[PDB]
Amino acid sequence: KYNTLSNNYALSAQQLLNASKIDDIDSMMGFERYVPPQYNGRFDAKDIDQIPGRVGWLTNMHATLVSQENQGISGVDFYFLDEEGGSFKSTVVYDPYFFIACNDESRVNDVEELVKKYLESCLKSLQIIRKEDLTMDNHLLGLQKTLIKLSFVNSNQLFEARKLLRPILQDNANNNVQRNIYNVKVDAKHLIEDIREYDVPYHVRVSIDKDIRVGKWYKVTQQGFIEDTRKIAFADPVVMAFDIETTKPPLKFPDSAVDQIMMISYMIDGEGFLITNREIISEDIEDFEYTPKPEYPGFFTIFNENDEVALLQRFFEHIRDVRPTVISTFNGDFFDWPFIHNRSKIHGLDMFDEIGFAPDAEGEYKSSYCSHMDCFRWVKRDSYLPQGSQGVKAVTQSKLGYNPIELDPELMTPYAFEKPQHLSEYSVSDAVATYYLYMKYVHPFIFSLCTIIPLNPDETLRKGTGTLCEMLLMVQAYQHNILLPNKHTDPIERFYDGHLLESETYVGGHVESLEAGVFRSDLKNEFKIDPSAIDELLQELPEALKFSVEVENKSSVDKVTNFEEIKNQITQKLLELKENNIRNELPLIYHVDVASMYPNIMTTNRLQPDSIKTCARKLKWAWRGEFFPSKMDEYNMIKRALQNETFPNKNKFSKKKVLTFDELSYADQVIHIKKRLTEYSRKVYHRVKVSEIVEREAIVCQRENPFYVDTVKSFRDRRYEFKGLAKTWKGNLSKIDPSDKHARDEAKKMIVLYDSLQLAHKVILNSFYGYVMRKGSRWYSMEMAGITCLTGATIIQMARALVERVGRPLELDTDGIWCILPKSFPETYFFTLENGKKLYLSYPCSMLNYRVHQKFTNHQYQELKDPLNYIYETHSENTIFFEVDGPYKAMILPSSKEEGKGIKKRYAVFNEDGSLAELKGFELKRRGELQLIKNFQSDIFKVFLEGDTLEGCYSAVASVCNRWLDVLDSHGLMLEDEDLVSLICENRSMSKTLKEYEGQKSTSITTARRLGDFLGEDMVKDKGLQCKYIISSKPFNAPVTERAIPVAIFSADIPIKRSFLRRWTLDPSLEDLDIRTIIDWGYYRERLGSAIQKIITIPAALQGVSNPVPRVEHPDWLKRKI
DNA sequence: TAACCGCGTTC
DNA sequence: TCTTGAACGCGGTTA
Ligand SMILES: Nc1ncnc2c1ncn2[C@H]1C[C@H](O)[C@@H](COP(=O)(O)OP(=O)(O)OP(=O)(O)O)O1
Ligand SMILES: [Ca+2]
Ligand SMILES: [Ca+2]
Repeated sequence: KYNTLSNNYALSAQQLLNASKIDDIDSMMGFERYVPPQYNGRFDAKDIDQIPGRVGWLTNMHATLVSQENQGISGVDFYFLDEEGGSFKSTVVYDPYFFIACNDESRVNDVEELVKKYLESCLKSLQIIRKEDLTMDNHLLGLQKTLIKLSFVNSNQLFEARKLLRPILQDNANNNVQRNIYNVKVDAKHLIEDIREYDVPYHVRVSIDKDIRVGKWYKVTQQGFIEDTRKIAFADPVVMAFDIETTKPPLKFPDSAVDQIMMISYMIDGEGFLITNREIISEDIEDFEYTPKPEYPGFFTIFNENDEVALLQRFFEHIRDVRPTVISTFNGDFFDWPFIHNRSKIHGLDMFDEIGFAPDAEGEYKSSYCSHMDCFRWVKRDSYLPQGSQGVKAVTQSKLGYNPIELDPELMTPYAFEKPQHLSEYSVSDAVATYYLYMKYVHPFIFSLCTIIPLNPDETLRKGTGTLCEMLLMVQAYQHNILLPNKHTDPIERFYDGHLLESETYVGGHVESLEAGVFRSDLKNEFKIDPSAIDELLQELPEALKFSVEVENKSSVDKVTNFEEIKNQITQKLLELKENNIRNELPLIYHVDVASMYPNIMTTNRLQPDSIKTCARKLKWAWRGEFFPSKMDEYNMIKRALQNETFPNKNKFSKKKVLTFDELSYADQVIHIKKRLTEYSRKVYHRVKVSEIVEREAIVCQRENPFYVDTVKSFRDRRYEFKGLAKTWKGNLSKIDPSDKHARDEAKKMIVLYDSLQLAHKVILNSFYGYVMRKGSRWYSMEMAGITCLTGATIIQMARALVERVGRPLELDTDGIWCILPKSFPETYFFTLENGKKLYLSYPCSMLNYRVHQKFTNHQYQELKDPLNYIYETHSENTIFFEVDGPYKAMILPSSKEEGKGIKKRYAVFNEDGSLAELKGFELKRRGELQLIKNFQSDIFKVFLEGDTLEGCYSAVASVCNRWLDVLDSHGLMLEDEDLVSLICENRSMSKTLKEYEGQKSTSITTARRLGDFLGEDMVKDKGLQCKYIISSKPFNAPVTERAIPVAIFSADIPIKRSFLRRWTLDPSLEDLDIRTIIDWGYYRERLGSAIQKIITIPAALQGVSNPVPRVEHPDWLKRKI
């Protein structure tokens, strides 16, 4: 066992040891390993109650190693809650395996005989299996690839086999030995083509192959787990959510080496607790209540403990008592868990021994028996909030519907002494926000996703949405006996017309800014209808209205009883627009947007990677390349120069110290070529890279195995369910008298939840599109991605061509159009059936959908109708539909400050309600914008509603515009300094650490440097640094990069403040230290200026209005036009 | 100037 | 190791 001459003895011993500690920890938390009783009877699912075993709700799984009870045996532990409120775990053992592919299927026995002997040391078993290969000729006729399936006792032996085979695999494509040159059987090694399914994580392999999912109920029996399809609802796990608050020096981050834990707030199954560190918290806190809304009950019991070690002993003892199987936190992986771990180490406690939590290979904290649900991981991936709204406060407002307690971090340590009850109140607010966010958003979503994705809750919360897509597809391939492709790898080098490409992609979404300014439900607009368009709509009308009834409402025209009246109402309204083209009336503010655009384009056209090759449907995409201007001549020039040079060894642990170019990896060579071809091309030409768009054509086989596209259709439908439930409940709130309140607040709460669930499905669904372009994708197709995008572009431009003939489109982006139609354009109508029921009709929506189905329907969709005889039918598939929302009270579109340009992805929209309907792209939404423009925008957009005329509204908005410019002209204020610095500060997140930006300049890089010089180097040691700065006046003539002054200096001791200010301002004589005298008011004038222009001034000129805010000047390009 | 970058949006 | 995509706005810096 401990023989130091054995391969992998130290790794085997340790991996078995870790399994033994986990078995010991699970046992303490009430997860004994349960072996079901012996039963040698019928192994069927019906009469489940006859078969002995234990019923459980599956709450977790982990890979492990068991001993035979030499090496360990690979298995997965499954963690169950039982029907009598107990818990247990059960182990399934399962040989890890991968495939060998052969080029000669006639000599499979020979390669089998070789590998059996070559892999004696690590191979266990070997077997011939067959699988469908979607790259194989005539696979559609039932022909199968023949594979050698290599099995192992554990995951290490499988990795040992991979290390032994890679030598063989490389010489088979880099060696053809010569010997007798006049000889005009082939060795068995060379028949080895490839290995397949060799990198599937073990626990995924077991979850997929055995069809087990967390979230589902099983009876554990001698023959296997048997899903109890009668068990409905999840079991109720013990859930625990905690927040810690630590001491920290003024202006500095906590450091667990020195800083103490003050308190731990937590909730368990809705009951609140607070532990206090009495060495820091001035007094015993008593049992109090925080219930911010009656559905969020917050009664807390206090444990006043004597010191930090008693606080940690209390936390740990309580966890062992309640035995939680979920523990939830907010950013607990990055802060709370590592802090507790360090304070545990310092006081001589082992956190693993106490509660079985420990850091994993990614530094995240995890246990065997208990999921760690970091709500922040759900906020980043699933909540659909902008990064500016991912804090506790904004998440709580948005999802829970209330303001949680907030406290300046600089007051938190002082307040433990001066205001312990205030701090305890805050701490307990953090626990309450966390517990209820997990219970109402994270818990249902993640545990339900587990029932279809073969991952445990920890991985289902944290894995990329691409990886979630990949897992779903891997189940479908497996269950259809489809062989998995290996992970894709980018070609190290590609050429376009003898030039070396720097980057390849495709043309994506089509987006247009057409008009700027104000549009209102009451303010009138001018139109010029194209008469042609009305004749076409009249020719299309009888088929468009039929289409509406039959396709959009799945009805029949036999049962509609007001068809001709509707047709004539619309027909009369159209005929008037043809005679009276030039009109000036009330505009109707409308939005049309295709439901699930890319997934339905994919679905409609049978788009999937394996389908890209009469089964031929030819679709176009727009390839965009970026390449070096140099020809092949000049490339071979640069290469030859590099071959005369020497290069640092990437291996420190050698006396070599220098490599030749040829000795470098192909990749590292190409990196060196790219560096050189850059600088060369700047000297023989103007530009480092030239782009070029080439339209390409691809074949989409309509017959291929549709496992990929079917998965997308399935997940689309999963999302639609919650989309309709959102609508269903938005309909119920419209039929409720404002007064009820009880029925109002239940509905408003149900709409938030189903919008949240449908939006949580949106990024995963759309990642099925992006997954074909992901690094390491098993199903990579740049063609598929380009086809989806170009088709979307063609569709949205067809829509705009119609709308701009019968109305005025304002802004268009990928699948969406904001426009104004005349008040006298046929709008909303209701059909009547022979059963008294009704059918919605928006003519402006249906006029488009009719044209979409006329022009973008796939008439070549094939489906296998008889799998035994291989009989396909062909049908017509089209699931592409515009949805209409509105009409809306007002929409305001900014304009650029450069000539004949617009702003895309930025606008505001109001209901007749007065309520803000939409706000996009604007700094007030974004993270870390100057708070002035935030608060400005936050205020000015809402006042576009007040006034009677267009000049009237542009001057009512100008009143606020001048009042905001009357804070900034004061070079100061008439309100206090604590609310000045906040109005004037700029946050700006550094995604990385300060050392990794070397050779770059920015307001952030500077603020970080200066913060490190004044408060210590360990202030910039971590990534995600918030750089809270002001920009100085001095040096007067220096780049704005310099003059980034960390606003924290204005909270520093006088002699530190003065010394650093002087050192940065380059002014040794400076005495005046007031914040009002160092601010470059010229910079902030230009930036509130440049906002007021784009939202008020330049739009006014576009809508034939004199500058309604004369304080701000028009640019020269505009003024030389007026 | 023209080209380019980092952040954080809208799709 | 793990890793969805492109298009765009804004304020920056560099040969
Ligand atoms: N996060 C994303 N990842 C990849 N593609 C995306 C993403 N968001 C949007 N897209 C692409 C694919 C979508 O079909 C298209 C239109 O986006 P959008 O209209 O916001 O959503 P959608 O049309 O898919 O759903 P819906 O309109 O029903 O909310 O843009
Ligand atoms: Ca907190
Ligand atoms: Ca859409």
